[PDB]
Amino acid sequence: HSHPALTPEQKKELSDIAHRIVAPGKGILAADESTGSIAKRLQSIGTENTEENRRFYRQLLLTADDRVNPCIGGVILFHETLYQKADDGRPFPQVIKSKGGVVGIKVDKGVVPLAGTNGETTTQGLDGLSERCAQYKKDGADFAKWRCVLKIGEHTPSALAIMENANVLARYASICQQNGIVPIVEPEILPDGDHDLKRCQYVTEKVLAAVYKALSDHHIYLEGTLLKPNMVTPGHACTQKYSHEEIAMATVTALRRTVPPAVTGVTFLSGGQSEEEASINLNAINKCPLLKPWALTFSYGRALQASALKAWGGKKENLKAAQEEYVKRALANSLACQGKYTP
Amino acid sequence: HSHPALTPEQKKELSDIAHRIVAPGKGILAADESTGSIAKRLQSIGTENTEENRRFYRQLLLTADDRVNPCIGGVILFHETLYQKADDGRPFPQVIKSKGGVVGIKVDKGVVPLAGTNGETTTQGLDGLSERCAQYKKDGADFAKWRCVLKIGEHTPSALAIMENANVLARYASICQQNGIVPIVEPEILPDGDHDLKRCQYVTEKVLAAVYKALSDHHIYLEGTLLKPNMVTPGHACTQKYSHEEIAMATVTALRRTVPPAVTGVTFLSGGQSEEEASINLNAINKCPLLKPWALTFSYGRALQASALKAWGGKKENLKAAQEEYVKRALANSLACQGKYTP
Amino acid sequence: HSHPALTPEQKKELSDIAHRIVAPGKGILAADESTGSIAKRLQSIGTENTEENRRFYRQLLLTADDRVNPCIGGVILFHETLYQKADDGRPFPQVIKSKGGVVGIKVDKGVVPLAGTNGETTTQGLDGLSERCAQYKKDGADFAKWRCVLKIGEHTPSALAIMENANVLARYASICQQNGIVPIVEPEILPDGDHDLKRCQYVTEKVLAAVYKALSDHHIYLEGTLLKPNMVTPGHACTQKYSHEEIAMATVTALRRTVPPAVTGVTFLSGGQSEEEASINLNAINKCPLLKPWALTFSYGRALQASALKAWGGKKENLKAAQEEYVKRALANSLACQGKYTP
Amino acid sequence: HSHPALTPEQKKELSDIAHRIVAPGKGILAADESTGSIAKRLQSIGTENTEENRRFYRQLLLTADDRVNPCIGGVILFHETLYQKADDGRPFPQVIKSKGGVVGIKVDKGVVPLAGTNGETTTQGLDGLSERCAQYKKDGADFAKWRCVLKIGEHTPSALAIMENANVLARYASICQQNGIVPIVEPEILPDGDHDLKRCQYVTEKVLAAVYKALSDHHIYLEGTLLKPNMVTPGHACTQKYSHEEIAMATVTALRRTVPPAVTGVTFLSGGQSEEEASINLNAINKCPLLKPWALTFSYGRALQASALKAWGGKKENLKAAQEEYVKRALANSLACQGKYTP
Repeated sequence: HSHPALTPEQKKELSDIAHRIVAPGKGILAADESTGSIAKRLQSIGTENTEENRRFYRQLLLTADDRVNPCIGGVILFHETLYQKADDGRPFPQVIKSKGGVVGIKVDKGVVPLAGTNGETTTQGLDGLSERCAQYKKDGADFAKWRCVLKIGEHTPSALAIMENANVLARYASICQQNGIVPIVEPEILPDGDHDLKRCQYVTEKVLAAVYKALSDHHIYLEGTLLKPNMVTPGHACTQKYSHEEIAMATVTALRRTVPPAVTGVTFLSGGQSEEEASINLNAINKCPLLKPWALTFSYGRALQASALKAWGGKKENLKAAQEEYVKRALANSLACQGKYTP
Repeated sequence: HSHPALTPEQKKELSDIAHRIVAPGKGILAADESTGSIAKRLQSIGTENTEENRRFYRQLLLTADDRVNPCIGGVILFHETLYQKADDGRPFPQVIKSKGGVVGIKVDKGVVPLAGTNGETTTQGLDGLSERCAQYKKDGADFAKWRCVLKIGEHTPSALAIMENANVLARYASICQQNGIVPIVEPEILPDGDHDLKRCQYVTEKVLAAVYKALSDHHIYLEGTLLKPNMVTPGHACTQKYSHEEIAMATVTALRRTVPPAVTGVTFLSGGQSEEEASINLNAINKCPLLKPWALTFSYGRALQASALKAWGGKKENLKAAQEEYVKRALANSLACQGKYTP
Repeated sequence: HSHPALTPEQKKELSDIAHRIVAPGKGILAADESTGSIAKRLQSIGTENTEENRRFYRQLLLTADDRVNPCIGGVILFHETLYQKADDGRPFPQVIKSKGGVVGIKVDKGVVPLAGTNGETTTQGLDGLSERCAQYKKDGADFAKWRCVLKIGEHTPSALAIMENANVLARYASICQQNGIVPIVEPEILPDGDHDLKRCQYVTEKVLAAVYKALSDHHIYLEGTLLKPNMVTPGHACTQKYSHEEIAMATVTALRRTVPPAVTGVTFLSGGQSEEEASINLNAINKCPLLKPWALTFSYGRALQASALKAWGGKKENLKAAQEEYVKRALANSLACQGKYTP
Repeated sequence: HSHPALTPEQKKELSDIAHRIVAPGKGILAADESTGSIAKRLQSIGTENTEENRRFYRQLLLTADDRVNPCIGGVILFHETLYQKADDGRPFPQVIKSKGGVVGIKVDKGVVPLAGTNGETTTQGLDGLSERCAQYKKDGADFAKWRCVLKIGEHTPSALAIMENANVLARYASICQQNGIVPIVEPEILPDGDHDLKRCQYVTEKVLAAVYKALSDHHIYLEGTLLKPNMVTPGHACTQKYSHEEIAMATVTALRRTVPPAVTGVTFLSGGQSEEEASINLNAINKCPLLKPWALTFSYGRALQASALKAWGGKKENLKAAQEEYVKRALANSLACQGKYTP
């Protein structure tokens, strides 16, 4: 029997949000970095990690020149950041919504080991997620992010890791759509190790097949979701070399064999790639001569903000300089998601 | 680990065949009717069922005017028919290949009850299927057909029926592609009963999701397959009425949520629909204002040959008349699969 | 490949605890009632719900006469209760361990709706469960309890409910055994509704089969677990009547077809049964003339403490009287789990 | 909903047969050797392979001294052998049933490669199996045998091999029980390769868990089945040495963690073990100090008939001598399945 998880109105608002985020030329900035990660990078830049340095840096990103308006379609925020105000006095959610962004938030609590496997983990944080999503929805967040991690290895990813992570993703997405928030499904496959494209493509296809079977079992409405996979690339330790067109063909091919066309958009990870290489690979993807029935765009945490971070140095007078670097990357990646970018 | 089921050459020949069959404007004639079914219909027309009446009728279909050449892309044959010759002396496989058709064959042995369920069946015939497919491949058959049946009911289709039929389909397709034959996956859902569109769409989505998960588990190469589903329609006993545009929207919607874009083409069943209604529904499908990343075309056993059969009457002098009727329908459905048909 | 989830020492301590709890003649008292439930029952008795009334009542149960020592093998506690002291000054964990009980605790956070189903729920609380189990392990708790709920209905339990609850149970048990705590798997099937034994037995077998497949997938060590199912009984609204021997035969039969013999013990729920009927059914179970390769015993929250509660009345001078009632039931159920009980 | 696969009468006849076969002290002789295998062994003995040599050899086995009556509970026959008569004139089915055996038959058609895996195979022969089982049932065969093969390897057995073979086994068993024939489920795991006990035990547990989940999904009646696994042993190429008590403990342990107690009996393979070693291992199994809730007995093709074969030499005057050897082994293994055997 069918007991519809969503009424037509709910479905309509979900699909509307999802189309706003990936609307042509637009992509997602990931500011979601937790105090641990942003602690690492603020230590890299040689500045102390304090609430004020974090807030100021995220002003540097969020307050950037209007030239980024037809670029950033959504901004993923960490919890704390939703409740911080810009020094002008506006809360960051209103700063973002004002210039046309959509607010996301990172709802997962991190990774937990799976016992009996080899270094494999699952993801955490389904408790109280519905009340949290209701609260974030009241606070202006229109989409959510959840990150599950899979590593290619000797005998890994195991069937248990794939099954379990797919199930948690689908359960997460169910809750989010019940509360009116577009889930972004992120089954990241770590580049670590030495493996050729063919194996990353094989594993990627298996993972995405399991993910969409799990989303079917949980009655997820696909027009109200986004997919956030990793580009198909060889491992860091792989000696063989691959042209960008081979990486593009492997990625698009892996997507066409799994992701059903109803999915609204596909927002790729940078995944430790070079800041410039990310936009080149994304461009090559959007130039692939196959039929891609969804929006292929970017969600870049590091690949957008690396140069801005290094150029800021933790000194406020560098502000303008820093932001300019950021703007550059944004524009570039915008061109990238349209296939019109050239270096 | 990956142990490729198919070498690049095998993949290339499979994708080439699959693109030939569904090439724009083209569809499939299903002549596959077994001696039992064709016995029923030859009794309906009031003629005795003999090898000669069958062979002659299939001449009536296969020898038809050249106006059907840019219409029929493939012809599904029953076993016996492959080994029958036209009275001109050419074997039917050469008659078909000569004017540009691709030869298929029906490889399943029929349905068997599943114990413990309510009237649910599975499909039979995986034994010796590889040797049979090698033989048919030598005899000119480039694609195969397998029919599995699912009925919507009170508590049916059960999880067991869906799982089992999906598994048998995937196993069938694996064998066929190993032998160089394009499998056509046919998970028919019977219209019998009274149920609104919404339930036929729900069930259809569940079935297709299970089918493509099973095809992923068995390492099937999707660019070398075709899908043959049934249009999403209310049951025969359903009192509520639906416009053709609603049926089209339900069908395309059910497909976009499941079938990945790599699948080459989708060839619909007529499924007991009226001879004219089939082409109207197919037209409305091809006019749907969504993005359909695959060829949507027809495989019609009855909806092509009904008028030709009735007009033939079992009298040889009626031959021309009969064939003309057939040609009409073919042309119509050709227009239908391009969206340009009007009644 | 195999990467053992547990070292031989860990396996040994788990199996030792599990054998202590179900050791012959012994069963479990469930004190785990949350402030909401115990709020209901303290309102039933006509006393205000306060931390002191709760603590005193649980003294009434835990401090009872030594005649219950070769009866209660374990005591399931709610969180708060672990940290409460008896007025003698001993913490309840030491009160229990002193007279030979094993301390359990209720680790689940309750039920959450599954969207898209009909009134079906899953269970919550896997977040931070490993740190919590480490803490409880330091505080003397040697086993954990998790309750998942399944209701028999028209088309329910659905495949999604069974799959999801089985997965959460297995994930829970994995974490608990990693921390050195014996999990008690409780897939309760609600008696609500009108259904004959045959359907409760069918559903019970399906659920337990899914549970043990899930425990196999998660690498659970079965000798270190306990099972806590519900007796197979007709629904409350079922008009047909069944002898206690039929209920016993249905229960033992459902267990022999699913639970593998490695499982240490089976501790039944009372499940809203009459206080006396629970021990009669349990007796009839232990008298069944089949081969039962595990300890069949009781975990009774209500069926032990009902008479004690009503006889206490919330008046301290009734203390002795109340405890005596409790002791009675304990002794009875002890006889019940040995098959030697008669009313 | 429940639609019982079997009526109580059917269930009763199935359980009765299954109890007759494994009745205490009794085991199964496997004569099922196909013309290919028996061709190999008749070539080993240096005799031509003809219908008459085969028939005579199977007289040598089936006509043996009455001392084997309280030993052999069932005899598995190949197809041809059912229709062969003893030179006394009695058909072999009546020869066997006369002295108290139960007739089985080998119903599988052999193994087929699974594409995309590494040397992994599935099993064949489900077509027309119901009519065949009806025929064999009319001819006196009361139980059936099906052999599926799994090899331990680097990354094998894969999830696909386990899933597929479990599904085929369950489908086979469903058909057999519908026709009134006790299926014997045989998921053989090949000893080939070098692997320690721990891995053979791990793999064995995974396989048996999948098998019984599949038998639950297909509504199999477990009291009407037998299990025929392989003893848990190191690979042939494994250098480490293991006492017979370690092999026994590993086998019984693997069984207690999977096989539910409802299963009637467990009949082990010899699996290329030495003729004497098989009975020693079986004895050690039946002496294991655990609780084994089912009959543990033998099904030995080679380990019974090796000495008889070699002693027969293909010379008719050796007949008596040959049979005596056979009788010896039978008696020994009878003692073995009671735990009372000593060498």
